[PDB]
Amino acid sequence: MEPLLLAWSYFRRRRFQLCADLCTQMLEKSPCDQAAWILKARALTEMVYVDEIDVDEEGIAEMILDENAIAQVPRPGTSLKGPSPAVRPVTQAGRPITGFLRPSTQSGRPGTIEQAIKTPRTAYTARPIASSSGPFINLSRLNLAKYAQKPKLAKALFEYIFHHENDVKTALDLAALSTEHSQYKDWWWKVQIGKCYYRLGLYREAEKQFKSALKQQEMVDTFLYLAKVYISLDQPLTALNLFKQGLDKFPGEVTLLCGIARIYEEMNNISSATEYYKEVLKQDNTHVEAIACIGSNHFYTDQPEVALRFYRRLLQMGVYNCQLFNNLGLCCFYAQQYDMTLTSFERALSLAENEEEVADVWYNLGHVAVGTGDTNLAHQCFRLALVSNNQHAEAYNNLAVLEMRRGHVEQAKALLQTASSLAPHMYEPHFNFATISDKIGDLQRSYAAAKKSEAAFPDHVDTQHLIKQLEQHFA
Amino acid sequence: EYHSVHQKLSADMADNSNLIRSLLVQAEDARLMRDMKTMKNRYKELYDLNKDLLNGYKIRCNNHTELLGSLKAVNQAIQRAGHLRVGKPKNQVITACRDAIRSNNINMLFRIMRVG
Repeated sequence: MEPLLLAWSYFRRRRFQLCADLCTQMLEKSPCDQAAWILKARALTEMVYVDEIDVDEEGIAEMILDENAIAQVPRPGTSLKGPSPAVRPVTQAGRPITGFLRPSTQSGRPGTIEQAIKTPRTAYTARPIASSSGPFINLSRLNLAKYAQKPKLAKALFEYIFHHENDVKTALDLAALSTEHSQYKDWWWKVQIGKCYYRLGLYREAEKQFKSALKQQEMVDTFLYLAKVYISLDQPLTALNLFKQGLDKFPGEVTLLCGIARIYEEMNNISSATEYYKEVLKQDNTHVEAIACIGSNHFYTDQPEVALRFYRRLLQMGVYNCQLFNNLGLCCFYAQQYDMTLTSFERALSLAENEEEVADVWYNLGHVAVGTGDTNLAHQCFRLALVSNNQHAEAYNNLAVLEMRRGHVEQAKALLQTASSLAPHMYEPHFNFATISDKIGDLQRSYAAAKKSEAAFPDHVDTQHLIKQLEQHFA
Repeated sequence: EYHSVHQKLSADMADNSNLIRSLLVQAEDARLMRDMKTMKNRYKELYDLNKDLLNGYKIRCNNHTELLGSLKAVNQAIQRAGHLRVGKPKNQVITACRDAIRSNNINMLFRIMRVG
């Protein structure tokens, strides 16, 4: 009823528009009221809040122009920098496609600025890469030396400056004055200064504050923060020891086990990431990350029924996506459940909020069709995948395979050239182009294509026989 | 105050270094498409940022050498206090002053340096 009370109760119920809407009134009515002031600050900063732990873009500049790893060429198995590409689709030379895209995924790194620019913008991150990773209150007007004295105001004000305005320097000024006001005895200000540092670039100066905050009071937050810091310095085996220390503190934490599994998958030894995702399951059993990862791994290691179970679980827990339903369709078809197969693809096509998701669903429908026979339906589905996403290399490759099945060799050659131009990291377009060339002749093009195939999937077999035959023809 | 000034300067220089790496990437991009107006503008901005960062380096280094002088003064003062007493009181006074400075209890530091 009353303004302040109704606004605060709107805040408790996570409205975040009404709260501010009543405080703006209550502030116009009285220029001297700090309760509604910091309440509107909280509402504004929480309409946009996103926890700093899972925000690890890094970007193109950090990837090359910033060197922090001590060892330049460390032993294979101690640095971050399964099914073969003949079964599991790939994204780079290696790095098979993963389940559960998270905005911290790097999934390989480019070598030079030119390569990173001249590639698709979303081939090394979940979002397109960036070079660098009225108003309620004007930051240049308030004296942070006076709000630092009042911690009740200072905490919400720092959260506002950091997560709403993204002013790391003024946030760090406020946090420094606040920490010196608390005589360096509250772990929260230490963690916040460490976050300011970590997104300023100073990792060691942030690891110092995170360690000093762990000494004050163990919290899952500081453990994950140190994990991020250590992963940024390219030190997996330090992060794993720190995670096992945290699990010694918190015996069954799910985020710590999930971080261990993420590190094991970045190092690409799935035989332990599955164990740790299974521990996460034994703890949560609704975890979307572990369920999706174990489901994908179960699907690609020729066990599609277990993957269908793992994805029906996510269906049972109210998850309603385009990805989930296309996955259910692939699993139902390949696990030989032909009644619930195509309705899942229909729900997928219904739920797709993009033009690339629609293209992927049409690609998978073409796979279903070509598994059924009737190559014309798959032809149409691949052409629609192209019509939806012009830069869809798998559709080009499959449509060229079907074209050469029909007989049109030049169409297949052009389409395979387009596919291999869009995705060089794939091996199928190169191998097919080399095969058709060798079939007609042109052993130079066959060599230039089979060598790129071997560069893409270096443990292939038919590529090796092709290269042997070619090098034999050259003498 | 030396600590605080160094912290603020390091923050600012980290900001400008991130800016400079972004501008390096942007200039390489503009040069890969032979767009010379934007490339030259990136190079001008890089020149200006390097000038500002060199000024910042000079002032930080200066404050940092002053900070080293102050730290050596403090440590040598603790040592001069301890060195005035023979035997077991020496390390007693040394550790007492170290604990009185880690807790910023300056008055206790001078109390233990005077009689303790």
